[PDB]
Amino acid sequence: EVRTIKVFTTVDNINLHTQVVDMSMTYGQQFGPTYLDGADVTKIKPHNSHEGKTFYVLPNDDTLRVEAFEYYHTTDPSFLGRYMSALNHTKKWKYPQVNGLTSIKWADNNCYLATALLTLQQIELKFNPPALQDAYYRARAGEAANFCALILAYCNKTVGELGDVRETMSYLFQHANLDSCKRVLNVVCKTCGQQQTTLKGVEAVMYMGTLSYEQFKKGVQIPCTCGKQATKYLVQQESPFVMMSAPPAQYELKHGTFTCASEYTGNYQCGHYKHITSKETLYCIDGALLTKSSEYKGPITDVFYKENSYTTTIK
Ligand SMILES: COc1cc(/C=N/NC(N)=S)cc(OC)c1O
Ligand SMILES: [Cl-]
Ligand SMILES: [Zn+2]
Repeated sequence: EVRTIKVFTTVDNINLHTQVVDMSMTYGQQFGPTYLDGADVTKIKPHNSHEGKTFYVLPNDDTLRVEAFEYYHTTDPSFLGRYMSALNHTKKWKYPQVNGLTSIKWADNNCYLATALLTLQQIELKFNPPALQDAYYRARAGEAANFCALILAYCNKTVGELGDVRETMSYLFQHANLDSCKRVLNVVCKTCGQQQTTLKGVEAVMYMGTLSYEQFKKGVQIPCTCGKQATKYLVQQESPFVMMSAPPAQYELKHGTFTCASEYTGNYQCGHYKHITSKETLYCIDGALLTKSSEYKGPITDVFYKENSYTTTIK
């Protein structure tokens, strides 16, 4: 007795492709790797309840390859399976609204993702891949499962792996439209003279070495080939935010002098991030947890500042 059902395959969950599946055969035999809202059904035979449902499949023909690239801006063959494997976990996480922002309840070492997500909602940033546009829209609304699985997929992190907030933001920024952002720096060494530099896109909004925007504007000290220490300062900046980063160090955060920041406690193998946002007062969001204070000291790794246009007074 031959029994079949109609299902739809997809790579982007928007464009659907009609299929008829033989119920005596697994999905894998008919589609290759197959997933149902993140669950791997490759080795599963079709069920009655599957009629009319949508299954993700790996791009196995030209139409799916193009739809997948256009949606995700990647051709990495393992991407889709990594997105699905993550989604199967992020689906089960909780996304409380904490002080008006979508957070994530702690699970599976995801503190780095909560503080990244809380940060995004505080800076002006538009994603390029439609997958991130759509999923970020839902995350802002409270349904962040797909966005978090996508972050994992894009950063090649699996659920449970310890992450780095700076590295994660780097990947997110890579997939954002920062074409307008420009940075000008000058470096003065008393043996080599001076050198000016211009940076664009991601490199225009990220700096590694100091947490303080003001200190960047006045000068910091870096090594030279000559052997002397030079001074680097910020000549001009064009961007809606800047991110300053440093190895974690005790650092004092003053209300109203920054947008938000990330705090890291522990060591390189394992530790814990928390998020500090400056609103009417200082709020610390630790996943689902919230505390407040008027002043804050702690081991800060990243600080985010607002910006529009800045020209250095320094002659
Ligand atoms: C074969 O696996 C994948 C292929 C593509 C895109 N291919 N597009 C081209 N090669 S022109 C995208 C993926 O995830 C979004 C995959 O997992
Ligand atoms: Cl967006
Ligand atoms: Zn020199």
